[PDB]
Amino acid sequence: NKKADENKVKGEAFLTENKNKPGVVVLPSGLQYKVINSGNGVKPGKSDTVTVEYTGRLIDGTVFDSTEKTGKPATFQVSQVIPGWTEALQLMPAGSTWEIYVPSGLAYGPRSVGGPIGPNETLIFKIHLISVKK
Ligand SMILES: O=C1[C@@H]2CCC[C@H]([C@@H](CO)CN1Cc1ccccn1)N2S(=O)(=O)c1cc(Cl)cc(Cl)c1
Ligand code: NA
Ligand code: NA
Ligand code: NA
Repeated sequence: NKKADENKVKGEAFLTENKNKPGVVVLPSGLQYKVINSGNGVKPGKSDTVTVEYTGRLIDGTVFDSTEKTGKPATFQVSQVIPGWTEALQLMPAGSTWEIYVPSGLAYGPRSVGGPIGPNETLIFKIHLISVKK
């Protein structure tokens, strides 16, 4: 499928370029992140709930979801989101804003038929962790 190949090529090229940039931390899983603003709060565990502000975009800059201008943050259980978020959240002190770069395998994978997120899409998120509930 043409889109699956295109998205894989673009994502791999992005991650390969981004890993060299100052402030980009590359984890063993392949998840990448960059600290935008450091917070001093607790880090959530895998069973915790979090309140967050966030924006998700594709490599070409297209925003596909955001809490911005909605008037409310979003709430998630740490383990009930995509793996890249589950992993990233557990490293984030409350109060922090990070940009995370999620390889498609830690997001929706290669059979993501279509919709907002098609196959082999590497996803980029700005995540402001507001609070953690144990
Ligand atoms: O795991 C998630 C991730 C990470 C947390 C923020 C959002 C939530 C918004 O509810 C969606 N999920 C879980 C989810 C639930 C149902 C279907 C697909 N993904 N997403 S997302 O990647 O921005 C996203 C947002 C939207 Cl509108 C559609 C999709 Cl398919 C994915
Ligand atoms: Na693409
Ligand atoms: Na707002
Ligand atoms: Na912050």
